[PDB]
Amino acid sequence: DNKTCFRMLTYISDDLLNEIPKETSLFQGFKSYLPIAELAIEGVETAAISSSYSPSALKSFSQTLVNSLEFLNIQKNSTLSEIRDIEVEVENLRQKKEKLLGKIANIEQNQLLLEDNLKQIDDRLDFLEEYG
Amino acid sequence: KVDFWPTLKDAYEPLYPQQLEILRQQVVSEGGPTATIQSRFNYAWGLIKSTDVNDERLGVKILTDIYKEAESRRRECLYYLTIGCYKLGEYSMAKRYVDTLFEHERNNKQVGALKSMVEDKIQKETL
Repeated sequence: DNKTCFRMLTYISDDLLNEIPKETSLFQGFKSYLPIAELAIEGVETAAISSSYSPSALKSFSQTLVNSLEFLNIQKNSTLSEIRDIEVEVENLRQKKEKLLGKIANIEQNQLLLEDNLKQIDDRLDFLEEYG
Repeated sequence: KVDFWPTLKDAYEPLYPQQLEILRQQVVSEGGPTATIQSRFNYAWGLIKSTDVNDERLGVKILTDIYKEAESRRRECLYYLTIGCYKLGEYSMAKRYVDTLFEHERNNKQVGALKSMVEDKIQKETL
């Protein structure tokens, strides 16, 4: 059952039926990211003795830069994705707004009928009280 | 030179607890429930990637939250959820998900590999 409680939280149904129809992947994001997370020994890398003279470690440093440069680009559009995700939320939500605002008009006039339709029977009440 | 889609074997080797923690610390700082989809996932992944049942369970939970929140990312998520459920051994759920993923990108080699591999475990525990 403890195995059934957890089946219950993480259940999801109508959603599955509405999954929206280069793309940098969530996973790719995770990959480029863990190396750069191991900067933890020391997203800005090192820069000081950039001026000294090996041909080869100079390049192995160039690597660190370029695989950090790929990570920032990866991190950049993942953020940039998140932007569109909440950009669509603004749209779906904004139209959910006026649909609902349409319903005020729906019942703003439909209340307008009853208030008028009341009026006539407020009115013929005066008229019948032109008599006992 | 690593893919769009993580191999199922990939999902089986964990992280060094240091590394898992790093991912958390990072989600902590972005702000648990307000953290970026990416960093939240990337922690979930690590969780599913772990071999503790409870870690994994969060991993799925994390992922199902992501799925709820980012329509764009939904297509992808079914795949991680499918891994997640399989790893966790809620196999049917994994068939459920992977079957969904299967329609959208049917021809994907891994979507296939995963569907197929989910199914065996389905029949073989029907023995």
